[PDB]
Amino acid sequence: LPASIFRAYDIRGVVGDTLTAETAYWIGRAIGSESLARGEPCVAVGRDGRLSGPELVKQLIQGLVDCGCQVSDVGMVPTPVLYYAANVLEGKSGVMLTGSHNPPDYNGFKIVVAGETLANEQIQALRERIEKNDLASGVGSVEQVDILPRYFKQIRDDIAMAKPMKVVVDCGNGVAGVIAPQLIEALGCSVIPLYCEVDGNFPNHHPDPGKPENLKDLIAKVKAENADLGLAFDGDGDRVGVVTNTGTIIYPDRLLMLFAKDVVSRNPGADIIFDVKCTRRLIALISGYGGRPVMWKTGHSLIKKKMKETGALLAGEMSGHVFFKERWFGFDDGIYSAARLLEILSQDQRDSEHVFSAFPSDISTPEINITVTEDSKFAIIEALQRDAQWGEGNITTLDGVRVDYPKGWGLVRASNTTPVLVLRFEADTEEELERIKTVFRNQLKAVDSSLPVPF
Ligand SMILES: O=P(O)(O)O[C@H]1OC[C@@H](O)[C@H](O)[C@H]1O
Ligand SMILES: [Zn+2]
Repeated sequence: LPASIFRAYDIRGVVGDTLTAETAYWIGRAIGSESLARGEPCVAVGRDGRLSGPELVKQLIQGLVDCGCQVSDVGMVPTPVLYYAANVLEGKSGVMLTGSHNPPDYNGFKIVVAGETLANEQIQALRERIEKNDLASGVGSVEQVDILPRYFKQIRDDIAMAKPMKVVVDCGNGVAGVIAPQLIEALGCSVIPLYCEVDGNFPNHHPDPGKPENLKDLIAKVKAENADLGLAFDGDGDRVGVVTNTGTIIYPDRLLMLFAKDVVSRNPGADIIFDVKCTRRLIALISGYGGRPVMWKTGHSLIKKKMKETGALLAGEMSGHVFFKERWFGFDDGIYSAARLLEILSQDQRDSEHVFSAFPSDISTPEINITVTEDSKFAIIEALQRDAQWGEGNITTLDGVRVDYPKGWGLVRASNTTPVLVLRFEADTEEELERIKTVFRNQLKAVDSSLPVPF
């Protein structure tokens, strides 16, 4: 199999190119073998609404069965519903067949084995099992499990909306359409659906709420319908995007401020995790409410591992993966997070625009991406970590280099999903924003004067 599909957080490829039915089978065999090695014969399997789902999921299941595993086939569900299954069924292992927010032809595997979400060397270990034929053999079984109603009920029973809300819900023709509009209605909302038909061709916009262009239709509908809030889900439902009644995009780091206040209010001293892409304003906010802010690496699998390490009750990423442990299970879930948000907003007499505008804000850049090579991106970062000079500030090298100054911050890191360098800048004035950008531009140039600096 191609090595390129085995990434830091999960397995991801293009069907008909780097991913085939045969690939899914052997990946199934590798996951089954690892699960068995960890004492777990029971594995849940889910798939999103992609065109290739039916073909690949059958092979993934057969690979697991051929290890001797007992598979629980939960059918077509959002990613968090698969994670849910791997928390409430007999087994603590689960595999989700998903291409996340990517174009129609993409697919992949998100993997939990004996409670732990695999990343880094563990994903490489799967690749290595297949190369070595270090694989279990046995006569397993498959049982169909209808888990969506249990998930639905578990959320509905945990949430208490104080007053009715009107909410536009954009599923991007992804799999969140199987539950999100129905569940949000059941919580006590009027729901205006947008692109909620599950359609793996994604004929409307990419199901990627992290890009403002993909929220354009949502913003317009919120305004046209006088809605209280707009919500968007990514293709597999583990990311959420948020729009106020006035059409303001609420980025996930600011969403996390509202959630952090909520969680810490009931859990003094709770650890709250956020990734290196999130606003410095989060650090002060969590600390002020008596929480312990923990900055960590970008990447859903890595955040999940850190949750376990720290006992954190809540985590969030700038990309919109939000992880509730309090009242929940600790995995990322856009649908649950949407429910938690609606609960909080419903208990405030103010509109969603004013609830969010109350929090301090910096001036933030849109994300900067610089295309480099897959085989040079980590070396550029290593070079910066070795050689760079940042002036006076708090320097963090846990993921790339982030520097926090008195009045702003900057970040450069390697993407683990694309051959690019990712940069973020934010400051409380335009002047400071430019000063920080200049520092970073000069440090990049000092490593390699030929690097593009599109900022
Ligand atoms: O390409 P990366 O930045 O490495 O990862 C992205 O895709 C995975 C998400 O968990 C991250 O938050 C998102 O930023
Ligand atoms: Zn996703």
